[PDB]
Amino acid sequence: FVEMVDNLRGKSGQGYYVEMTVGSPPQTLNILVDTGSSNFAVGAAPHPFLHRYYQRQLSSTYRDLRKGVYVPYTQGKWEGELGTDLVSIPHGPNVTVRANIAAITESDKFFINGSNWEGILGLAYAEIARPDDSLEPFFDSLVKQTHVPNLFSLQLCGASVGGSMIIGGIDHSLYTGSLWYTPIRREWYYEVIIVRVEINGQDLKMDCKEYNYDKSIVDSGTTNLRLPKKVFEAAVKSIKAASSTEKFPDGFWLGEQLVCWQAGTTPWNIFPVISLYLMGEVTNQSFRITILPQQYLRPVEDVATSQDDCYKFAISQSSTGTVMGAVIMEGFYVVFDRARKRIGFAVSACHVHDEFRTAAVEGPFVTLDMEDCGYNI
Ligand SMILES: NC1=N[C@@]2(CO1)c1cc(NC(=O)c3ccc(Cl)cn3)ccc1Oc1cnc(C3=CCCOC3)cc12
Repeated sequence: FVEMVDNLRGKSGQGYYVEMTVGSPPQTLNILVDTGSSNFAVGAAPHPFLHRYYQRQLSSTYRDLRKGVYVPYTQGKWEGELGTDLVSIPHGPNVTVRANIAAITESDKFFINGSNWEGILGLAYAEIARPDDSLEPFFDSLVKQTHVPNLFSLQLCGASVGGSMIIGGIDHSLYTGSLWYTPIRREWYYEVIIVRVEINGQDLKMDCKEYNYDKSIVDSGTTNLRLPKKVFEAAVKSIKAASSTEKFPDGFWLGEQLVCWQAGTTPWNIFPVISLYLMGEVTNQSFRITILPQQYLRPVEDVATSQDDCYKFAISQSSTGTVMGAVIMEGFYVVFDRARKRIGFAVSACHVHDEFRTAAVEGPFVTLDMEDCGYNI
């Protein structure tokens, strides 16, 4: 799959996009890769933030579904008009599919001023598609209309970011060691179950339901490791204790202010590793993924008012459950094995580390009562 390696680009804090084409003749657009939503939605009007936008009037293969879609979400909103057209991924498999496209005609806080993407590719399942599950997501259309296998994998490498989206397979040069798989609990978001959490090997010793209240998902469209409120408190308390050779203000831990060091002398050593144990493939079997401060202390570049190496604490509290965003995914090669309802993790060959510690995927471990860790209404 050499042709798909390095097909992702981006900038820090702005996410990862892939090149796509829509319509006939093909119109090229950069599209954010989002495993936490399920609509293919593209800018279709000249918003001033946009480098370009889908011009349906130029496409002979465009078909109008004569239907609108209104999509508020937690941090913004978009609105648009539904249709279908021919879509392809130049640095992806050599195919063209007829897919649903929402032509975005109005938005708020959706497009980012200064970003180089003009649309969003929701890779999750029909259950959370807008307006309803009858609007078949792109990846479903792709697999149904071609012989592309029903899986994809993401290597997100974290000021220009890069990575690979391998569509229909796995590229073994992108990771080291073995893949370890966790079941997709339910096909809506990429929902998984965290069974145990450690800070520097020290169990938080919470009831594991707390870790998945009310869900845990893998999400390339979020920067942070987001944790349920009670788990975040406990995590921060333990992280504070482990790093207490230096002290930092209460605002920092809340992501309300940054912290700065002299260039090339950030004290990585004083920050602990974070380990999430995930439900394994076998009864009573788990594995663990481990990230470094290099993943959860994220450098902020655009601080015009400062001169030093500044960082944001990128673990935060949530009311929507655990979100394994970029802070997790940048540690690993992640295989969204839809065909087998599972997600594979392996150590990423591009993850940022130091000479003393590296991100890790280890198993098998013996963990009982893993089914009780799931939340049910
Ligand atoms: N996963 C996720 N997708 C977001 C929110 O979180 C969404 C995320 C982003 N993400 C980023 O800009 C971004 C920034 C940095 C990094 Cl590392 C990743 N992504 C942008 C627009 C956007 O716009 C969205 C629009 N709609 C949704 C919906 C989710 C559930 C069903 O209804 C729509 C989600 C989203």
